[PDB]
Amino acid sequence: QGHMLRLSAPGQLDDDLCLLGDVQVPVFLLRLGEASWALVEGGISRDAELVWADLCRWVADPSQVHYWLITHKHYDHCGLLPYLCPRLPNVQVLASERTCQAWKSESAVRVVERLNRQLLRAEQRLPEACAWDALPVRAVADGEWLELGPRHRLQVIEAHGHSDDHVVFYDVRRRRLFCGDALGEFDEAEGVWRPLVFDDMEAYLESLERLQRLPTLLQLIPGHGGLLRGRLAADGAESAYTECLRLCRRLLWRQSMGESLDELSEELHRAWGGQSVDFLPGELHLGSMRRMLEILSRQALPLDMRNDGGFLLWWDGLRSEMQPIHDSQGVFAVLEKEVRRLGFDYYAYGVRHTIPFTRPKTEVHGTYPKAWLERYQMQNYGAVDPAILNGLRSSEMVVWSDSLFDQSRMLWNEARDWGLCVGATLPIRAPNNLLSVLSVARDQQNISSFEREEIRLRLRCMIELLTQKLTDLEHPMLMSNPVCLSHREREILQWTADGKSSGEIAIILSISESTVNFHHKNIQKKFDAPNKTLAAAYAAALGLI
Amino acid sequence: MLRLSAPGQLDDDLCLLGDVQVPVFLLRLGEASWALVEGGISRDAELVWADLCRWVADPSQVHYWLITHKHYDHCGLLPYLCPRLPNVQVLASERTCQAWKSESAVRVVERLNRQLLRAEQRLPEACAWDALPVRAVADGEWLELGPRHRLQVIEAHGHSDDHVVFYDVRRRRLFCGDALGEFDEAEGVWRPLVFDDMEAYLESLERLQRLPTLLQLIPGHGGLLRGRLAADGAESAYTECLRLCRRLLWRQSMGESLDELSEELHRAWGGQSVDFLPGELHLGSMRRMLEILSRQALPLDGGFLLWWDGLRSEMQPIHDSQGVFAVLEKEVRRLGFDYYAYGVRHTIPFTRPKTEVHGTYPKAWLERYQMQNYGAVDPAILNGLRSSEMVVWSDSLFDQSRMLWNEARDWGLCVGATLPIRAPNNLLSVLSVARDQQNISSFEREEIRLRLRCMIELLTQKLTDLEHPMLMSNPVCLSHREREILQWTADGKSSGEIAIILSISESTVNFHHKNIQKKFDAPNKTLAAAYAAALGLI
Ligand SMILES: O=C(CCCOc1cccc(Br)c1)N[C@H]1CCSC1=O
Ligand SMILES: O=C(CCCOc1cccc(Br)c1)N[C@H]1CCSC1=O
Ligand SMILES: [Fe+3]
Ligand SMILES: [Fe+3]
Ligand SMILES: [Fe+3]
Ligand SMILES: [Fe+3]
Repeated sequence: QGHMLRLSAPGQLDDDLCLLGDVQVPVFLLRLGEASWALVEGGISRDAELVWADLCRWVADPSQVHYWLITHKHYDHCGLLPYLCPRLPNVQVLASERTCQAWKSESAVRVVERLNRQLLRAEQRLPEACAWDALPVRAVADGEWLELGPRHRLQVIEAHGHSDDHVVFYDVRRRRLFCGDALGEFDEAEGVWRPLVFDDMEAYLESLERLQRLPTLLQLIPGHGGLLRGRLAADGAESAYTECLRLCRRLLWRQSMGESLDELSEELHRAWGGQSVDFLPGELHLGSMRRMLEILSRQALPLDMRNDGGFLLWWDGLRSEMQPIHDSQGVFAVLEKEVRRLGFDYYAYGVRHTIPFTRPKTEVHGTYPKAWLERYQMQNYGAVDPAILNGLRSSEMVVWSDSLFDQSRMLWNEARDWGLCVGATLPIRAPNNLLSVLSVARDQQNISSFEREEIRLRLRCMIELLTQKLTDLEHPMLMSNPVCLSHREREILQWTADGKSSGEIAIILSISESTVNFHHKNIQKKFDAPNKTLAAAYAAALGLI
Repeated sequence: MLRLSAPGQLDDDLCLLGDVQVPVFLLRLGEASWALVEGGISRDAELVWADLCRWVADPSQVHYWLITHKHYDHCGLLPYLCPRLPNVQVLASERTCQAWKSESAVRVVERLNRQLLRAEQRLPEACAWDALPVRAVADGEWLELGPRHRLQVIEAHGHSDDHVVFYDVRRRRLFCGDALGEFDEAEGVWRPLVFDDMEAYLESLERLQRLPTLLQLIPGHGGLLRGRLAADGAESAYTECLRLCRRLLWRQSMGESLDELSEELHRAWGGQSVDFLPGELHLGSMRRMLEILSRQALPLDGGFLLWWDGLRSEMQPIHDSQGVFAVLEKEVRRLGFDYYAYGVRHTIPFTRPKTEVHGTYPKAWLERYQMQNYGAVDPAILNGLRSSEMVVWSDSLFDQSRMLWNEARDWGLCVGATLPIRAPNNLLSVLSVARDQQNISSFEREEIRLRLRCMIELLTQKLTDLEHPMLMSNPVCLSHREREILQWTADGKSSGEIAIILSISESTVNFHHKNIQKKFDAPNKTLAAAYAAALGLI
């Protein structure tokens, strides 16, 4: 440990972690147990004999290395594999499907080897290498839990943007993130991030957005520059997002004055290239500056779908995404997409009708575990569910909390058993006396106050738009009871619900009492009602009069 | 172009006078009424004056002069051009007016302004600093400058302990002085200018992010910004200030002195302000800002959301309804409208449903409205019975009730909108906003719609929490037994079936029916059931 904020020296960094080789292109070593080890980041080819040396100072046996984690495919994060895997018999390489496929293409591996060979020292000779498609690889998927060791459980997270394959690794026990290049190149002289967007900007920014939601970080480890800790590593993701949008503002401003991509590429190179001269030929750095300046000019918002440039932008984008939809399932799909973008796992949408007064129908549709739907409806938990009933009394969102469920212990216990441990519920009353409710749920993160206030707005807008579209599509869940009254029957009922008898209506409307009672009979027939009272009460409850 | 930076007209009501580096802004309030903004530097006195005589036929028509803060580069012209504007009121923050009474502050200003003359110019006649025709303004004060110029004052301490900014709500135009910083003409980003307090600087930028989306942003240096640059101005300035904070903290964690980064910043920034700032004061101000930042920066080991947080914080502590309505007025005028209304439509009597209203239209039109019971057949209110979408006022909407629309137009209520919401007790509450001369432009429409939705939600919540009478409904209370009996009767059950299900006698049940009727002043069971359903009681 130290009082420093950046640890950037070969050797030990934490009670389970070591930096091997050159701090510029480090390889990280994890002690999963007494005789079990793992590696992280693949570094560059030319360090093969350096890295090896350092490794043998900590590990008594290379056969005890069982796993090697690789963020992405670029030549500077997989160059050591072909040379050191022939020495690590028990190792599995772990990479994203795209990465494992990239190692099978002759073209990509040829690029990798050309760039890695450009990096040898004076009269350097390379030790024997094995085929790229001969590596002992096992592909991983987004969200997969890697049970490396008893105290090393790491989650895979897709972080496309930097490249079309990039992934990062979250050690949740120590709140430690291996982020590779997805945040960029850390400026060692200023303390800010240098964006590295080399495939897609929307995906880059959406990835940084999804990463801002992780628990507060204590340790942040990019592919270059060592390990960051404290505040520097806690607000890392937000800081990378900020610096990317700052470069966007710079580029767009310069282009509004008439500058070319190459011009700002040369300007940026002048002030940045100096850091990566040891492992990156200057011309590839300039070309990457030009490439990223290409993408930014393509996808950045000018200065005049759902995304990044302010809230109103997300609002209009959501609306525009929902206009062409003529199929309800797609409506629900878009809603799900935005719910996940908020940071939750499941959601639900419920409608509470006002009748029958003894047992008011409460219909539900969502994406909770189907078995929970079976149990919920089977035991009709939906009658006195606090999340829905709060809407009868308040227009505020209700964040799920033990105190709120004091009256309904069984429901809360069973929902907790199904993973629905954290969530929130917003209510809104449609203009037809209906109680519509929108709930969101996740597994392990409690709603922080700030995110609570954020949610309230985003969910309000989503549910407000959703009910509108479902009314335009006449969904069966909302259709309640399709009853249309004629103008005459409606005003007859308007009088009757005010207490008038057949005779008084006959007088007032200037028609006969027989006509009025026949109208009453028709009205009854529509409501499937046995008398006038049920018709009047349901019509009042349904807003028809 | 995206940045307008040339002397002369900038908009149909605005002109830039003098040097774009230290500009002075001119507003045409009317045919023979004008106003100024920014006090510039002394040495431009004869330049600016020239340009002024190109636009104003008579110098007596200049009636107001607005001053952001006391720095020498925003008040230097006053002693020299106020002697030429007989009818002008200077408008400034109290601290500024006090600074003008202290001999020391005026001496600093005078020395720094003298440093900037050319070896040729002679000084034109000048008046004393404590003799100026000054009028103090207050944070939030409404300045009814002109028929189409209603500007609000906003306190923006931080850059200096007195800084204030001015917001034209009609044009969504903000004069911000230096509270956001010095706009980088070569890069398009903000350079922080923190010369008094960092917390106040950042809180000022926060309060400014809460304004409606900006179309025109006018700092003390560099001209007028439009488009995206003006929308996220406050957000970007906030961000760049925190970026400088982290740069400083990192360098200090490596063992650098402030002098090092101060000289760096001078080398890379001072060139912009060489014409109006002696280089050594630029280095010293960089050092001052880096000192303040090093003092207050946190050690180590989106505008809409801000508006929302601010409104809530403003409306929770209030426990008296009149103040609630007052806050509503504040935000409505801040958006750019003149009057508002809040209405409640009860569901009964079904033939003559009570429609109560509270707002700020001319009392005579309310007399007229109720006199002709316009609340029954007002289309803006009736749209809420079938839709939760906002309604922009339009002839098609009012084709059905032409008389009401014609008379409302006669009173100036020519442009407006109305939002509907359903309180949790089956009441239809609606919120309207209105002005006279400007049509609702497309982008501001959706921004408005959203803000109105939020405001009315919180309003109905708070007034229910305050137990207002207009929301109060017919006071009838039932117990579980009689309530459940009514739940059964409203489901179509007869007296006998109810008695069977509840395990009591039928005489008991019909006597219960009488109980229920007595409260509603109802003649039979049907009226009771319908009113109970309409009131949400069963
Ligand atoms: O969100 C709601 C109201 C609607 C429930 O929607 C559901 C319930 C089960 C299956 C499905 Br699909 C949707 N209630 C919360 C309370 C805590 S658990 C829960 O469902
Ligand atoms: O805003 C409403 C509803 C009426 C509420 O306004 C009023 C009416 C009387 C006194 C007061 Br205060 C406010 N209607 C619109 C329709 C077009 S003009 C108009 O006022
Ligand atoms: Fe990379
Ligand atoms: Fe890299
Ligand atoms: Fe200033
Ligand atoms: Fe200034």
